[PDB]
Amino acid sequence: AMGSMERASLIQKAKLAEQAERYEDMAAFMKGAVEKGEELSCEERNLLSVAYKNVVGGQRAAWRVLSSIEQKSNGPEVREYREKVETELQGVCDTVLGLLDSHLIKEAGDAESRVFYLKMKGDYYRYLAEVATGDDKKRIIDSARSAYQEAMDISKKEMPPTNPIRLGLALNFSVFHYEIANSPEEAISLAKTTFDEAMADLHTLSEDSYKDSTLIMQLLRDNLTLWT
Amino acid sequence: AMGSMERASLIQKAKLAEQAERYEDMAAFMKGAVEKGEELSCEERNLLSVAYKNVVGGQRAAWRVLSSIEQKSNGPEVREYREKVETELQGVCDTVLGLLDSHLIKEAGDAESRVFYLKMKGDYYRYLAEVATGDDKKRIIDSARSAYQEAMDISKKEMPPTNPIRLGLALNFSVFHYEIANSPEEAISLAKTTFDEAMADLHTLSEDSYKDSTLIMQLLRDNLTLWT
Amino acid sequence: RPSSWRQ
Amino acid sequence: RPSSWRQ
Ligand SMILES: *Cc1ccc(-n2ccnc2-c2ccccc2)cc1O
Ligand SMILES: *Cc1ccc(-n2ccnc2-c2ccccc2)cc1O
Ligand SMILES: *Cc1ccc(-n2ccnc2-c2ccccc2)cc1O
Ligand SMILES: *Cc1ccc(-n2ccnc2-c2ccccc2)cc1O
Ligand SMILES: *Cc1ccc(-n2ccnc2-c2ccccc2)cc1O
Ligand SMILES: *Cc1ccc(-n2ccnc2-c2ccccc2)cc1O
Ligand SMILES: [Mg+2]
Ligand SMILES: [Mg+2]
Repeated sequence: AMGSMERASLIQKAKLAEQAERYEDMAAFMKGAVEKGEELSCEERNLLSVAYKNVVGGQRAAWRVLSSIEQKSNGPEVREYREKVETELQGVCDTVLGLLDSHLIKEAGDAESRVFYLKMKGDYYRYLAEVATGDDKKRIIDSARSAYQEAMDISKKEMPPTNPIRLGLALNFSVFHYEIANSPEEAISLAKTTFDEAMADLHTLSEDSYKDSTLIMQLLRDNLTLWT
Repeated sequence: AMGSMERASLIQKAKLAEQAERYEDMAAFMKGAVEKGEELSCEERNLLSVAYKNVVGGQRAAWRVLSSIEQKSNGPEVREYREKVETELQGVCDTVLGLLDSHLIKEAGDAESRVFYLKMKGDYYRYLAEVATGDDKKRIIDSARSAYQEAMDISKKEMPPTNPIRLGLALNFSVFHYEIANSPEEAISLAKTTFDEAMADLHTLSEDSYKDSTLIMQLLRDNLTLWT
Repeated sequence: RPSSWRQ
Repeated sequence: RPSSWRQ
């Protein structure tokens, strides 16, 4: 859709859409920027992620409302509308997964970009798994697991334990274990080990890096408190 | 778009979309219901109004963010994106105005429905006036004024001074005077007279009707406090 | 801004 | 629900 707009203009419009909380626009602008075929900078990867996370986050919240009504009710309208929302959500996830596969991931060679995209891939398969109920639910779950696992393996080899993307990846993989894979003990173990190894590395950091890392460590702690 | 869905199903889906805060869907469902060609009940008119008010309200908020950035900046991206959002907003207002004109208003014979639709017409012209800057800004303003005025004349003849739609109409016409017509003294006078005449009629009301009326009277008071 | 009608 | 990563 965005083929006639300059890459830099798409990026500037994505930033403006973020300021205006127009996340559907911002996702469309960032999709156009990706389709320009150049690799994304650190800032641009964040813009891409923020846009689609907000879009699918609203879809997930609407799906949960409608699923809650549908389970309480158990005419066809509630099922039909939950299905419509569900199809829209799957379409957004498929779009993001298609961008990662064509061709963000294969061109991402530095640890920071490759772990970022693979965490994205695990997340959007996780959102697919949240609504999956048919023949391929197991394959969807394994696709999320495999993406997260590769990202974990890279982040442990290449990143310090306080690196924000390493922390937030481990956070989301722990949520995957707890909510999707029915493995709460793995979820708890991962959140504990992630927190403790980051805590032991905090002394190496500047004031601003310390703030970035401890913020995500708080989220790990919140989950541990909820789960134990 | 909705021609193949039953009217009752469109209404039920509009209610579900409201619960899910999917207001673009809810507006589309209610537009389909209107295009079925039957008059709308009191509840259905409220569903129509809530949907489009939420849609255009998000557009107005985004337009104000972008207009604020554009005035601060004074490349073409900020202007171009403000124009895109502006065009989308005008399209939503034109759609609502088209529903009122084809054919909600002409079939509305009871005071409650006719004042409801004419207040709607004044509001969506007011939203057009908020972004208007060209040859027709004066005509847009006069179209809002004329709709509000007819609604006022009917509500004064047919409704008690505490009637919620009479109160909220006068509230919005007072905002029209203050923000659009550059007539703050008319705005203040109207809010004062509306409040005082409602206050003198509160003794006639049930507990629940009293709550409905005093809620909107509070909004008139908030504006008076802000304006004086 | 002033308050127009809202729920 | 548990917290996944968010800004
Ligand atoms: C009640 C109902 C019926 C059908 C759909 N639906 C399924 C696939 N496309 C659509 C559609 C959505 C919007 C407008 C026209 C068709 C959705 C739904 O909620
Ligand atoms: C998934 C995700 C996104 C962003 C962060 N994060 C938090 C603080 N800084 C950052 C960051 C900025 C640029 C590039 C990578 C991360 C963490 C996280 O897990
Ligand atoms: C394995 C595990 C589970 C839970 C906690 N936890 C939960 C709530 N508070 C804490 C805690 C607070 C302060 C200091 C240490 C732990 C911790 C933990 O290691
Ligand atoms: C930067 C820019 C340029 C052009 C538009 N625009 C105007 C009319 N239609 C469009 C359009 C929107 C989305 C996709 C393709 C075209 C908007 C805009 O923000
Ligand atoms: C524009 C508008 C919409 C709704 C109300 N309102 C407040 C409390 N009850 C009502 C109402 C319900 C059904 C029909 C008409 C009004 C007031 C108002 O000004
Ligand atoms: C004409 C006019 C202007 C402003 C008020 N007003 C503003 C803030 N508070 C009040 C008020 C509070 C309690 C009782 C009476 C007035 C009132 C007014 O009539
Ligand atoms: Mg590369
Ligand atoms: Mg009639």
